[PDB]
Amino acid sequence: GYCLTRWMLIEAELKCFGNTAVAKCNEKHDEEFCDMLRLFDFNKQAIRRLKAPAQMSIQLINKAVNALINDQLIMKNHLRDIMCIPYCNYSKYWYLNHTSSGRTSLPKCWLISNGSYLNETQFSDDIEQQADNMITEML
Amino acid sequence: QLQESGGGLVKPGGSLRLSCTASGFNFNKYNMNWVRQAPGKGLEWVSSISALSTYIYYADSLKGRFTVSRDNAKNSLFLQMNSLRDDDTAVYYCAREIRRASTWSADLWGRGTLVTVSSASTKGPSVFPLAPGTAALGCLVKDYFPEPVTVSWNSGALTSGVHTFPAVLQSSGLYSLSSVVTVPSSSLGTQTYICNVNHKPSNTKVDKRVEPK
Amino acid sequence: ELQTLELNMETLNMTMPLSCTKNSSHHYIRVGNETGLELTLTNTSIINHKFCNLSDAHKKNLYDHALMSIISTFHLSSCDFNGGKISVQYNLVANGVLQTFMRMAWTSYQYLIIQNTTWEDHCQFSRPSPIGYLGLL
Amino acid sequence: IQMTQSPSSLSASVGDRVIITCRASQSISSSLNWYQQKPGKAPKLLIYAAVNLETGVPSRFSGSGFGTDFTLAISNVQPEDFATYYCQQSDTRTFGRGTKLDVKRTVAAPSVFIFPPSDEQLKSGTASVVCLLNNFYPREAKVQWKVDNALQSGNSQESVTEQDSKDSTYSLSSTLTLSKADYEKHKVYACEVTHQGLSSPVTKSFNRG
Ligand SMILES: *[C@@H]1O[C@H](CO)[C@@H](O[C@@H]2O[C@H](CO)[C@@H](O[C@@H]3O[C@H](CO[C@H]4O[C@H](CO)[C@@H](O)[C@H](O)[C@@H]4O)[C@@H](O)[C@H](O[C@H]4O[C@H](CO)[C@@H](O)[C@H](O)[C@@H]4O)[C@@H]3O)[C@H](O)[C@H]2NC(C)=O)[C@H](O)[C@H]1NC(C)=O
Ligand SMILES: *[C@@H]1O[C@H](CO)[C@@H](O[C@@H]2O[C@H](CO)[C@@H](O[C@@H]3O[C@H](CO)[C@@H](O)[C@H](O[C@H]4O[C@H](CO)[C@@H](O)[C@H](O)[C@@H]4O)[C@@H]3O)[C@H](O)[C@H]2NC(C)=O)[C@H](O)[C@H]1NC(C)=O
Ligand SMILES: *[C@@H]1O[C@H](CO)[C@@H](O[C@@H]2O[C@H](CO)[C@@H](O)[C@H](O)[C@H]2NC(C)=O)[C@H](O)[C@H]1NC(C)=O
Ligand SMILES: *[C@@H]1O[C@H](CO)[C@@H](O[C@@H]2O[C@H](CO)[C@@H](O)[C@H](O)[C@H]2NC(C)=O)[C@H](O)[C@H]1NC(C)=O
Ligand SMILES: *[C@@H]1O[C@H](CO)[C@@H](O[C@@H]2O[C@H](CO)[C@@H](O)[C@H](O)[C@H]2NC(C)=O)[C@H](O)[C@H]1NC(C)=O
Ligand SMILES: *[C@@H]1O[C@H](CO)[C@@H](O)[C@H](O)[C@H]1NC(C)=O
Ligand SMILES: *[C@@H]1O[C@H](CO)[C@@H](O)[C@H](O)[C@H]1NC(C)=O
Ligand SMILES: *[C@@H]1O[C@H](CO)[C@@H](O)[C@H](O)[C@H]1NC(C)=O
Repeated sequence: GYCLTRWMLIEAELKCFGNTAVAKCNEKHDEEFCDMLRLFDFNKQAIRRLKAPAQMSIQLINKAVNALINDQLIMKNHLRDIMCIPYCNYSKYWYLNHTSSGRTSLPKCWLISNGSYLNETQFSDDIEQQADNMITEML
Repeated sequence: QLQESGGGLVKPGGSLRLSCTASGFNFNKYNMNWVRQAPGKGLEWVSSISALSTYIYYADSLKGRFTVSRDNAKNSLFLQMNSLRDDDTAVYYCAREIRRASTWSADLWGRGTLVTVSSASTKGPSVFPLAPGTAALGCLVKDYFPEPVTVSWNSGALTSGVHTFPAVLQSSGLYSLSSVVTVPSSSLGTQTYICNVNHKPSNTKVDKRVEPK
Repeated sequence: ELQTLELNMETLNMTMPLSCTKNSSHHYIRVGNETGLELTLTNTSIINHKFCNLSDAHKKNLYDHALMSIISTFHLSSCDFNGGKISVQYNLVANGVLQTFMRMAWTSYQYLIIQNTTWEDHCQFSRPSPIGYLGLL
Repeated sequence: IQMTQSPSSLSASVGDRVIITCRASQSISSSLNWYQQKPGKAPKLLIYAAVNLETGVPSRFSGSGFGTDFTLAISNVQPEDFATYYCQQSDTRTFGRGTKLDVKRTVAAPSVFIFPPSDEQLKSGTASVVCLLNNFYPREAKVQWKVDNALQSGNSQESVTEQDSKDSTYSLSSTLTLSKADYEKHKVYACEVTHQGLSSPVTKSFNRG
């Protein structure tokens, strides 16, 4: 199970998920979060293997962009922002944890609009839908 | 390394400049800060300056009195202290801060500069004897302004039982200590012992003989 | 139960550029832990000559590729480089430059200035994030 | 943000593990630095980010903690590991009080002496009574001054030395100075000592005109 450390989290120390939840990151291509995981893995591999960089590697990241991230989703978020609809900022992610057991869910990024993180009521319906998903996951 | 200079002695209500010079790294890109230590107390942060002197932070207990500047041509960091009070005597350090793990830390320090504030001048030491199994003869020095005043016994012959307590101040701005030597009574019953006291700032040398009673 | 998590992008300080905003007229892009570019909205002219040489800059070979690759890809999507410094200005074409600048950050101003600076804890509220450069790239 | 340090002092014999704690009012996540200072020397950084070890450090020096509680553990104490330690917040850049460390030995009974003002101090008029104390352990103790049959002067200077490299002992000296008029208007001077290393408190007294 992929885990997140305290150096890549704010106000958190060790908050991490199951492998079966992260398994959705190579099947569905409408998730806003898996791009961050891919960037983190690329960063770890680059700083580990390629040693002693000579003042940054601009071409390496220029070429990894075409291979790791979803440019269509980034352009979709940009178009949504310039057209004044709640969009994504790539910094806040919400999920469910089911504290009784421990099984969790893949986060969906928060909705930002007008420079204010709109509250849980304004998208609460989505919450319920995902809950139904875990209902379908109860069996 | 970092070299620190400018300290000394200043009367209350004056002002002072402290210089700290850097060599061995690119001083241009590094956050710097000034830290303080009082006699017998712990450390105490004083000030912090950024790379291009754009963000400057100060301690709240003294805000509006110290000015921090850096001339990167000479790799120099100056601290101006204004309206010095009686509690502005300490040892000062200049540290090089570093940005790691989204957090600041100082991983290189200097040597230390001494700043003293007192309304007094060098006063002649007062050297007096203290006479009493075993006995402890005392050599009491009173009313001497600058701290360094050397005490010895028979040009270092007395290498056992010698104890020099630290110098402590006075309400008049002067100091005092009492160097003691402990020994059985045979030494005093056979010899008279000599305490040598040397006050370098006042240029005085007293080789006083104890008078056991 | 619902929980929220926020990601610290400064772990990408190497191998990825980072960007964050300070005021509506100032933006910062950062490469490594010592060098970055200032994107400043202003009404003050810094250079006069109307000739930007960029091929000569790369032919100089006394430069840093990482610094000017970003301005190159900004140009793709006047100047003065004498002495090795970096200084680009766009005078006010306006729609494109403002759209690109707003793309980084994700009127009554005459100039936008790109210049070299040393890293400082500049941006106040907006945390660094690499999404802007991934969008421009 | 307050930065309370524990404890005030602690003694460790060679070959032991010790714990030093830092607490704060607010949750500072993980932003705390552990520094060590030698007597008369500029402090040196040990721990940054409360978990990390700096280049050029013994591997036993370990740090841990989060939120409002942080703890530094020293596993194998060595002769060069007796100094003072400071815990510091990095966000607001505030230091602490300090925890001192020294070698531990079995109690040594102090010996107490007292001396009245000499004749020369009567010439000057600053009659000074001195109470001296040798070879006490541990550091904690208590002293009092008495004038005539009984009194409490409350205005005296106290001084203590450092641990020695040969026997690792302390000492203590107390001095009370009074004017000639005050000196001649009393008769009896005495110093009272109570010690953690002493079974019973001791009074040393004398009478003079
Ligand atoms: C810029 O980006 C870099 C890379 O992302 C960040 O540097 C990383 O910072 C983390 C957090 O400290 C480091 O993780 C820890 O590093 C400690 C230092 O040991 C390393 O030292 C050298 C670098 O001088 C490395 O080359 C070497 O391989 C070591 O790994 C380690 O001690 C930590 O391991 C364990 O430490 C304690 C010891 O008690 C344990 O208790 C912990 O549990 C932990 O497991 C840990 O590895 C990481 O190594 C850094 N990487 C690099 C490449 O430097 C910078 O922080 C970032 N800058 C800013 C301002 O954010
Ligand atoms: C940006 O980040 C880079 C790397 O993350 C950083 O460069 C590194 O800086 C550190 C600290 O200045 C260097 O480490 C030192 O290297 C010198 C080389 O001679 C050593 O002598 C040092 O050891 C002494 O200092 C230690 C700490 O004071 C002592 O404990 C020790 O006993 C020695 O006295 C120390 O190892 C490091 O070499 C560089 N480079 C790399 C690749 O790490 C750079 O400074 C950062 N820039 C800014 C502006 O912060
Ligand atoms: C945002 O912050 C910048 C940086 O401080 C401000 O720019 C300053 O503007 C004043 C004029 O009002 C100058 O005197 C300073 O020298 C500028 N600082 C620099 C250049 O570092 C700016 O005014 C702020 N506000 C806006 C809207 O940009
Ligand atoms: C730079 O130029 C713009 C104009 O292009 C200035 O904006 C004008 O400011 C004046 C201030 O008196 C207003 O009356 C105008 O309405 C503004 N707009 C225009 C189109 O003129 C801007 O203020 C200038 N920069 C500075 C720092 O003054
Ligand atoms: C941005 O980079 C340029 C190119 O190196 C810097 O210009 C020179 O930098 C060197 C190195 O510090 C100096 O010795 C020269 O004096 C600089 N040239 C001039 C004309 O001053 C420039 O200083 C960098 N920007 C910053 C803020 O440091
Ligand atoms: C879910 O709750 C458990 C309860 O201890 C906790 O350990 C775990 O970290 C939580 N999950 C996440 C993703 O934070
Ligand atoms: C840029 O700004 C205006 C054009 O609107 C003009 O007055 C000025 O000379 C121009 N300068 C350069 C270098 O293009
Ligand atoms: C560089 O720019 C200057 C601007 O005055 C121009 O005179 C010169 O011809 C240019 N050099 C080239 C294009 O090689």
